[PDB]
Parts: sequence; structure tokens; C-alpha cells
Amino acid sequence: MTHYELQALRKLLMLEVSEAAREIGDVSPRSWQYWESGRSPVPDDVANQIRNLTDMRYQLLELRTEQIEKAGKPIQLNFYRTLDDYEAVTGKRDVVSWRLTQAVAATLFAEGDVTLVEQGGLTL
Amino acid sequence: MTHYELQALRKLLMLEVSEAAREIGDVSPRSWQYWESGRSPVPDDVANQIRNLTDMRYQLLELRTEQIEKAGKPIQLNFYRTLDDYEAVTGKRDVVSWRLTQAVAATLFAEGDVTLVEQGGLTL
Repeated sequence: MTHYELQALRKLLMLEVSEAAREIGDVSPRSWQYWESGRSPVPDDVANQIRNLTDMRYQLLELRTEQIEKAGKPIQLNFYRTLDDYEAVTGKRDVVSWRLTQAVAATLFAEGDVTLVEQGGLTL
Repeated sequence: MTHYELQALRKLLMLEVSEAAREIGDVSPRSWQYWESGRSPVPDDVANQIRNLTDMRYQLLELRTEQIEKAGKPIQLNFYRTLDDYEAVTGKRDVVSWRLTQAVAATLFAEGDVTLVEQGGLTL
């Protein structure tokens, strides 16, 4: 996977460089920056994890689309401003899953399929 | 517009807070942070600008999708790592439009509709 493929997906998932560097790579931000600028090759394990996260974004989008089908109206999704807000609902400080919820909800909200709330959002 | 609606769209556009603060609000990064945390209300002009940038995102997605239809195969899109790369192609150092090209290209790449290149991509 190239440096700009890696960056495009990392940004699309709403990961910060420091979060991706720590949770996906087991490396410093400077190393992840090198992977994103082409200064060092992207390790294949990292490319695989990034593609699997991209697949999960797609799957979550599909599940929310099925929920929208059942509801007959746009559903509500929680947009968690902070990891604490996410933790309040899930009990876990899972950075990558938190950013994933942000990416899914933001995409659906922009495309008109969903409304956003801080607390009433639909589960699963 | 609520504070988390503003943040979700700002992030989906791939804008940094300092970029949104300078180019969209005419305000400091701290003031934009306040709009995104709920400490100050989102000005209606800013909300309008954000909604229009979101419309442009959707519109660029539609045009690229039409280009893919006409091509009969995946097309190549430039993913500009830096504002310099963007300017080299467009002749303009338009931060907001640059981030928009990144967001469009990243979504289409994730869905498999497009390949990414650093140079030579199909222009629109």
C-alpha cells in the first residue's frame, strides 16, 4: 500500500496520526508520518489493519442503512465529541472504534440519511 | 446548527480546526473550538458555509461517479498530500478546496470505485 493510500484511508477513518501510530502501528508519530509521506515503506501488517478498518466502516454503514430501512425515518446517531462521551455509552476507551463511530455518523449525516445527537442515538 | 453537527461536517470535510477558523470563520482557533464544543453558538453564516461545502462534497462525488460511469472502469484520482501538490495542479492555494479533494478521493478509494495516484489523475 502506498503512502497516499495509507493517508487517505487513515484520514477517512477519523484517526489522528498519534492514534493510528499507537493503536495500529506500534510506532512513534514520526514513523507513521514517514509511512504517510513515502519516506519509509508501509509495512504489510499495517496495510492489512487499515484495510480491515475500512471494511468495518463499510459494514457499519450497511448496518445503519438496514436500520434506516426498518425505521421508516432517518434514525438518530450519537456523535461522541470525546472519548469520555463514547466511554459513557460503551464502558470502554476504544480509540479506533470511537473514531469509527464518528466517521460513520458524519458520513450518514452529510448524506441526509441520519440526524445527530449527543445522547439519544440508536444502538447497534 | 449544533456544535456536534458543525464538528462532524468539519471533520468529514477534511479540515483542521485552524484551517476552518481562518478560511470559514473569520476567527481564532479557540473561537472555532468553542463553536465545536458548545461554549459559543454556531453563527448562522458559518453554518451556511459548512452546509454549502458539504453540498460541494456531494456534488463532486456525483460528478466523479458520472466520470466512472462513462469510463466503464475505475478512474484515477489525484490524492494531494500537501497544499503545494494541490497548487501545482490547480494554480491556487485554496486550503478548503484542497481538503475537499482529499475527502472526495478518500471516500471513493475506500469504496473501490477509484484508484489513487499522486500525479496524473483524471481532472474534473
